[PDB]
Amino acid sequence: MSKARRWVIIVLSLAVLVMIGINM
Amino acid sequence: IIIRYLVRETLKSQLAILFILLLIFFCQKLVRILGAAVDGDIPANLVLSLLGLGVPEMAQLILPLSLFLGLLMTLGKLYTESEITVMHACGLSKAVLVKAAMILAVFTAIVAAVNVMWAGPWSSRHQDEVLARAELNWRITLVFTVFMMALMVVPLSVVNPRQGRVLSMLPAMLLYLLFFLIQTSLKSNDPTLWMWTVNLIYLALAIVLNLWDTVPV
Amino acid sequence: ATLTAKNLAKAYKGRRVVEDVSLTVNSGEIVGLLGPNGAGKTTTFYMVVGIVPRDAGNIIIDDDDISLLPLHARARRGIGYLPQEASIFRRLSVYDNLMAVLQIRDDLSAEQREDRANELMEEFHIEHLRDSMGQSLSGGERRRVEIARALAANPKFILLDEPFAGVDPISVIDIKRIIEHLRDSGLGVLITDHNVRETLAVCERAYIVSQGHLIAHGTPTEILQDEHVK
Amino acid sequence: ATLTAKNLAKAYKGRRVVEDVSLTVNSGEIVGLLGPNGAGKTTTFYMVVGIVPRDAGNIIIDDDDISLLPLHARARRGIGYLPQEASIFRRLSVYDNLMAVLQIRDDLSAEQREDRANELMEEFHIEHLRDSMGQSLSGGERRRVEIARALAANPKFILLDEPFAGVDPISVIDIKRIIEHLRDSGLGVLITDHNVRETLAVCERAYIVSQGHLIAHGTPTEILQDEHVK
Amino acid sequence: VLDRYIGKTIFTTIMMTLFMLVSLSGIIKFVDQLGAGMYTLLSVPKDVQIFFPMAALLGALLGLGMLAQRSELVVMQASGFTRMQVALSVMKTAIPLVLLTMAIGEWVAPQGEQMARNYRAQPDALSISGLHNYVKYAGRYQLNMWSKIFQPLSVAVMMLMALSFIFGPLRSVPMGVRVVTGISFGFVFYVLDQIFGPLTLVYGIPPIIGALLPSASFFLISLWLLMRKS
Ligand SMILES: CCCCCCCCCCCCCCCCCC(=O)O[C@@H](COC(=O)CCCCCCCCCCCCCCC)COP(=O)(O)OC[C@H](O)CO
Repeated sequence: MSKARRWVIIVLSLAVLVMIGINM
Repeated sequence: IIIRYLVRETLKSQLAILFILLLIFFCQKLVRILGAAVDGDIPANLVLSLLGLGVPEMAQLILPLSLFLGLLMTLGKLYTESEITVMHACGLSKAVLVKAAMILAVFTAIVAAVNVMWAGPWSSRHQDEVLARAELNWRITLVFTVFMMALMVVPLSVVNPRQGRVLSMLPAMLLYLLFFLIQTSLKSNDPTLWMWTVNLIYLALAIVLNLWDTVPV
Repeated sequence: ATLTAKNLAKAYKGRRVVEDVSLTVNSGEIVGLLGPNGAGKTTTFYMVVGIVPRDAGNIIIDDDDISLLPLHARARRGIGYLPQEASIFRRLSVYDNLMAVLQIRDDLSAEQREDRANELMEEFHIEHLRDSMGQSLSGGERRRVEIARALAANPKFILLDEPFAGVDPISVIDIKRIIEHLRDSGLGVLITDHNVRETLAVCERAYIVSQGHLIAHGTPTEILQDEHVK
Repeated sequence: ATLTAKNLAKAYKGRRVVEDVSLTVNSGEIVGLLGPNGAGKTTTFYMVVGIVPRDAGNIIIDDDDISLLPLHARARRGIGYLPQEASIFRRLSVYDNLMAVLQIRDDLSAEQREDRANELMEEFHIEHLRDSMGQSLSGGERRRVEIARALAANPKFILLDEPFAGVDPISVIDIKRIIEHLRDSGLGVLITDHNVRETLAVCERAYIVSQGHLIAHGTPTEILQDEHVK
Repeated sequence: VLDRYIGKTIFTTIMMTLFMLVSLSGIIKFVDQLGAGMYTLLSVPKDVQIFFPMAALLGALLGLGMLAQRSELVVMQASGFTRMQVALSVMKTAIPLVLLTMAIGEWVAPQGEQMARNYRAQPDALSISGLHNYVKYAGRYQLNMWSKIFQPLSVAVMMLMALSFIFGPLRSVPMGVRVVTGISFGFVFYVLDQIFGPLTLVYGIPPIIGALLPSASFFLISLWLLMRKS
């Protein structure tokens, strides 16, 4: 992996995952 | 020639990911004429044009997804066989991939234009009849998406082969889903057209992430 | 026309792999880069053709500091890479396959571009077939075509990555005629391998990598004589 | 004390790759099985073990045709096997990994579950690692435990699969000690590998196939003469 | 014991693929505000009634994949076990799991779900026991009665589905497609339990076994994969 690749797929996925709940 | 090598093959897998996607969204709508007709007062034998000519509710939403994920899947096949890096280690630069992505995007952006203006009221005014400010401005930020995700997916196609293909294409499918879901929450809401910069940030990310190795520090 | 690597290095996670690497090639010599596994053959060889980023050092081609330049530019200067596994274009004609190299060859005019490829199919004995999809080729007949790709971009220094990648030894002497043929046309070639019994027959001077160091500045005759080879 | 697999044939969706192959091994011999890639090296060998099922012929071990019977009772019948890559259980302790096969030894008692554990642990000089995780070994140390979890099944004829497959050649002299040690106790070892000019130093019959045909066999000194083996 | 190893490996992931995935659906329940209300902290096991069996595949095939494509399942294969004996081991560790989802159907989850809507002050699921002889005058509640008796049975079928096509078609594939196939047969339970309830309620003249059919069609598939190829 990388130092950032295991840190983008956490933050950017969390911004996807909270955003589903805005229009749920 | 080498541009013809891509667009005869990504379009050979554009249509294959199209029909498996046009069929997977019938079985989330044909459920809703059986799981909702007994629950929310929708009649029975009107489905033959409700599910039949109801397709521009969904075909305005999957052509930017099928052109995106069609191109992403066929570059994942093209890196992991190391056919990119005998072509990359010849004289042609990264620009052959970017020039090819616009040409295959015209064959979708024409279809996404004819659907959104001419085949829309072919159902919205000749099939919405039964036979048995609130402006939206969402049609321009959906044609502009097609010439935009194809410009940024060609630098996000690396496969780093110690990690698999599906983990490599995770920050592309997940980044498209973030863009293509703000543009519904910012359609129902009321500072409308303030979401045009949201369209412009990921266009600036489409430029920043595309050239990130040609430049010095 | 001479590569000159000087003082190459690589480090990750606080751990170091490469230090004090100063290999060179010349126009007309076959240079090995053999050694044990994981101790820095691949990391040195990917440093010369920069799929991996360089941390320290410089590589030059006739006083042209091309070290920061990625694979976009080293094709324009004389470096031609050849991958390990099957790197042919997949479903496309063999005559059409050589033409895709010859698009960005703009110093050579486009009326011998359909004519040099007619000549270039001759010498590697591939002109038996001219229209064939890349599916229906075998691991020996295809090997004469992947070399023909990077040869068509007119480099100075072809760079091979394990051409002895587990084939039958009657095809070793098939590849050995090709390497002795593309050293005649002024092309220097660096080569890595693990088949060290067959690398030391095609060579003029080799090197070695044992966790960073260089213990093999000289000829294959100095290998059966030297003590620190274990 | 002798297996024989007569008339082995196999097709892949109406396409023959192996057809009418036969070989005889005894107890106390090392028998090679070589050839060109993709022509009957593996597909003959993996059908003796039983990863792929047969299409004809009969695999016989001491007048007992086991051809309908897959791998899930051949190790109980007396055929050992170990893969090409790392196959330590890599989550379990070594002493627990060593008696892992010893639990399915249902003709034995509970105090003998320490007997064939502790005899076989100190046999390969690796008894100083009774408590060790699986991912705490090296390439010249992983292989010595992996052999030890094949004698514990009590087989008659063990079948290796290219052991020296990526080690430096000044380390294959110690693998050949392990091969001779298994050859010392009388259990036959049938190996297949691609580097032909390395396994001929330790072999005794060395069958050679090509295109799904038996071509030449016998002994290594009486096999370097034929025109068909080139 | 290595029967306490496969069972430990499955139970390592079947909690780990659950706690990651329930809390993924826990953090998506910040929709009611659209601030001190722990409504999602209080209705955690209400999802685990239904959000569990699609994790009983993704996780019994995720974690068993890294037990199989590390070249380990074909060692226990070749060291005495049968294909049935490894199938008995996941059922040795399915019975601490079908009982664990049986417990939340009566004791844990509707007790808090009773006070779920009550705590946020400013299919009528009650239990298995209390819902038994609640529907004495039938209907839709008779279906979701009979759906809830052997909804925990589907977890034992699920680990037999996960073990079904790990021996058949899907074994020589990379780890990425084991999640996509491991989720597309898990996503399809949404589009199967939410139609064949109202199918049998409207059209099905056997109105009782309309819920048995989703946990029946994933048993015909499992008996086809391990009884046709070999
Ligand atoms: C609110 C959300 C709106 C947009 C959110 C954007 C968030 C980040 C923007 C997009 C970043 C992900 C795009 C692809 C990531 C990496 C792809 C890539 O080109 O390769 C590397 C690119 O490197 C990175 O992933 C790091 C990029 C950003 C680093 C951290 C983010 C900085 C963002 C600044 C502000 C962020 C504010 C919110 C954060 C989301 C990553 O892998 P690697 O470096 O291990 O291997 C390839 C090698 O680098 C080739 O050169």
